[PDB]
Amino acid sequence: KSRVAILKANLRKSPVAKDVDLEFLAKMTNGFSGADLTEICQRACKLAIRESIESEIRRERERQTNPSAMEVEEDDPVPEIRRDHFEEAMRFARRSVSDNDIRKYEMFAQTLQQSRGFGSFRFPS
Amino acid sequence: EVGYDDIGGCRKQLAQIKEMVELPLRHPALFKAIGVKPPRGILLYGPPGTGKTLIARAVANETGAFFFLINGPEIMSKLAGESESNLRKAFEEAEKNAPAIIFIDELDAIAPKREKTHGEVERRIVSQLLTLMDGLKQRAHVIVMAATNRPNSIDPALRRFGRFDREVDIGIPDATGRLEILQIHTKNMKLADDVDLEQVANETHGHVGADLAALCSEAALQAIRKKMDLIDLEDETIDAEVMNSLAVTMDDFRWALSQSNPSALRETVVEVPQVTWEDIGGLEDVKRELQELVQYPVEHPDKFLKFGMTPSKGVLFYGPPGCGKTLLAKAIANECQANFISIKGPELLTMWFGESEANVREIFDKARQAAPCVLFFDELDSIAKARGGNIGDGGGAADRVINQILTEMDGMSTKKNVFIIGATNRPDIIDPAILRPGRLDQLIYIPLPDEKSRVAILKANLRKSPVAKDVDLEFLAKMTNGFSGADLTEICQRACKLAIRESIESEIRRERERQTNPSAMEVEEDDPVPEIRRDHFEEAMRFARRSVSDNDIRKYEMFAQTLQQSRGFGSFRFPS
Amino acid sequence: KARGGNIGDGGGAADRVINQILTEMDGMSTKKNVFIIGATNRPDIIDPAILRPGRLDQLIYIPLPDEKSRVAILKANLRKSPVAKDVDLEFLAKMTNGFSGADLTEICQRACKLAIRESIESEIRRERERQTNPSAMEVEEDDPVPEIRRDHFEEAMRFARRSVSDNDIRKYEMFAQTLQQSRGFGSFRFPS
Ligand SMILES: Cc1cc(OCc2nnc(SC3CCCC3)n2-c2cccnc2)ccc1-c1ccc(S(C)(=O)=O)cc1
Ligand SMILES: Cc1cc(OCc2nnc(SC3CCCC3)n2-c2cccnc2)ccc1-c1ccc(S(C)(=O)=O)cc1
Ligand SMILES: Nc1ncnc2c1ncn2[C@@H]1O[C@H](COP(=O)(O)OP(=O)(O)O)[C@@H](O)[C@H]1O
Repeated sequence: KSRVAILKANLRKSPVAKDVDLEFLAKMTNGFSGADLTEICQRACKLAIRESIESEIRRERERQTNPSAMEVEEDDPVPEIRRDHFEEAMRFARRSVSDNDIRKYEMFAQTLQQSRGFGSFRFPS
Repeated sequence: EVGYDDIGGCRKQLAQIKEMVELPLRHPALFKAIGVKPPRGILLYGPPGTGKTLIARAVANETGAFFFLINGPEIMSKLAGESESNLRKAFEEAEKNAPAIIFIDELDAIAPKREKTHGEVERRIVSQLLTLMDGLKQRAHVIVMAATNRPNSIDPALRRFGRFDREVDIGIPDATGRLEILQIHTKNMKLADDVDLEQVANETHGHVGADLAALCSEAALQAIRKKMDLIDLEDETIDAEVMNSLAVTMDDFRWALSQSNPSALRETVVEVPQVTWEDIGGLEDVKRELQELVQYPVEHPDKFLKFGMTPSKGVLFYGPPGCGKTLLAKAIANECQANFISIKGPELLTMWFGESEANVREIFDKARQAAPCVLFFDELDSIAKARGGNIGDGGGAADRVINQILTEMDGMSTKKNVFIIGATNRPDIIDPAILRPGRLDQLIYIPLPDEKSRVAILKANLRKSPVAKDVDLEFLAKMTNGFSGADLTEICQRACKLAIRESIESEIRRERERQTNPSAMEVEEDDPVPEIRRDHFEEAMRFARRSVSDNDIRKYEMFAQTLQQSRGFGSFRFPS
Repeated sequence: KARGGNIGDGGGAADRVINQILTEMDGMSTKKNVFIIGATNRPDIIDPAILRPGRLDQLIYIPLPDEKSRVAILKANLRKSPVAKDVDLEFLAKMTNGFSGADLTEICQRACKLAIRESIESEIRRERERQTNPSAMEVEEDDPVPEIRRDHFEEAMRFARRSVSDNDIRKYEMFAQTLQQSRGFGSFRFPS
């Protein structure tokens, strides 16, 4: 749930198509940190931007050769981050936090734990 | 009388003996007009109780040769100075009934001298037996077959040319042969319909033909004790119909198997593995490479000979633990239908601690005899780990056991059939000499199973267990991002354990109800949990764990790219 | 431990005896009846091969006895000895915050020893008393200490000690959480 919330927060500004199931992406990210999810979202946005710039440019380059040649239709080749962009991003998905240093954090949390044997403590009735 | 039907086990050395002995015996007149030397002596060796004497008797009966049995201790028990007369008379009598077969059971008693050769009279017996055996004037067709537990137990001069020039290792029967032995030993007891002899055969690993007969007899005796004793109606001869009314049930066989104590479980097993490529879900590049290296030289030896290329006879699997290297080796052996010998790490460690590396010579000889074979050295890095790995001993990577293995491999390749497969979870510490040409040079990396591979592994682990169709396996495999084969097996085992505990607890409570509140009409609702459900798998996965950390996978990736094909030839083009 | 534990020998954890045990276990399971149980106070130094599947894989952690467990241990140790009903055992078990089973056994043994010494000394003096001053009528009052009393247990507990320090319990807790079932699957649900 925290991963889903982080993904939603990162992608709020970016225009994301409703077809992309963000919950599936969050659940597939087994142990990604918030930084890793932000990196994946940034990579997806970068992929979308590169595709949009290349497609619009290559269309304009061909169109500019003949003056007024093709129709004046106002096409948006990529108007939202698509699913393929999210697969493109996940291909480079990385686990920043190794399980050994998570082991160390849980170790320090255990050492900070309130010892043992006082759970059943009860005042005499 | 006894024949090939009586000889069970289908161990495929009886066929070799047949091919050996028909023409010398089945067509004796043929050798009279053709100048050829037949097999003067055949040494059948193997664990006791494997039917060597039975095999010899069956061959003698099926070929018509006069069978003569010279019991080892029968002559040895005779008085000194007249036992030699017994041996000489036995050979003369066998000579008279040409063609004849002389079987020397327990040959390791008449000529046990391994150059130690204690005593005086036994030296006379061994020398006179040598004179007789070498004294066969190639006239008539007497074939001398002898039985011995191991080839090295008998006097070496008996192993020399013309005395016993060819040896056959009958060996322990396998599951298929154990089943056939059970069938032959269970043919007049009117076996019950419930008992199939297949489950017993699979659970009968470690038994020999004598062990199988003893287990069958024990099951029959349990059946006789359970019934027909309560009635206590007995006479001089039990009625045939009354005794036939009983049927040996599966429970009796199960108890007998529990009370078996097989007479040589420790003996090494030479068996065609039953594992198949289906058990491993993937490794297509690895599967094809293994198929090439092993299968191609034999399936198409002519094409290998045409290009003048000698195929590599060694492959070293490296990868994280639990990924299926042993299973892959078994599968490759199964595809080629070649015998599989597995030398696990404990055996190597025992040879190293005991400073007894001559066992490597014995292991290689055994692999050579059972050709085609896939000699697999599982977890070959065990000795290096035992000596260290980070600092280790002051010396280098060389050790006694690996050196002996290298010597045997260098002296190998002559056989053209034995194929060495090595598996190691620590490629960094493995001795470099192991990877030199002529050794296990073809390094194959086994990576963690993929999603599809994980699905296949889960299916293979859960094939026997009753799994409800509701529980989706593809979802579980995909969910496990980096679980190893061992981890998936642990998850499946834990799910099965949870299901078993729940079923036991539930039926136990349900039985209390019947006992606490006796119902007027008995109507069992069957099993409350007949198959493994989604909740069992969810609880089991709750405890799922990744045994293999990503750092050790990183080290394996390093070594893999430590076998890097350069970085400047990728575009090599010939000048044209 | 004999080979070390902190630095040890230059070689790894493998040794002759453990290797033979592993070989026998690998060649075992055929019997279907023998069950191998292993106990170790130093799980960190145990050979990892011992824990591989087909070996002693099921690791079970035995923690220090709880208050109820401590009461049961005290009762078992004192079942044979004559213990006066006055001495409350639940209070003693609860008082022992972290005593091990061995520590409780030592406390019980010390209390019994104190009672035995007191009884011996007392009856010995009482015998002097008849020998020194022969009484006209013999009337033995029986045993001056027939059962273990509160004072004996208080004196014994005065010497009670905790054999097991909290640092070694911390190491065992570390290993226990070193067999940690991950941290991402706790909510695994099938798709439905
Ligand atoms: C023709 C040939 C066959 C061979 O052996 C084939 C073989 N048979 N059973 C087996 S074993 C069994 C199979 C499954 C499990 C193991 N093999 C075998 C050989 C190598 C690797 N794997 C198997 C060797 C070497 C040669 C040759 C190559 C070049 C030349 S020239 C002078 O340059 O023109 C002369 C000779
Ligand atoms: C049925 C079975 C019983 C067994 O053995 C039971 C047993 N008897 N005495 C003992 S020992 C004694 C008990 C107290 C002290 C020790 N045991 C035993 C076995 C294991 C662990 N603890 C005890 C093994 C294995 C199996 C089977 C499981 C699956 C399949 S299939 C092809 O997948 O359908 C085939 C066979
Ligand atoms: N494959 C088999 N088929 C039928 N009987 C067998 C088989 N294997 C072993 N036996 C039993 O083994 C018994 C004695 O073993 P034997 O043939 O003398 O071998 P060995 O001399 O090595 O001990 C025989 O009485 C026979 O019943």
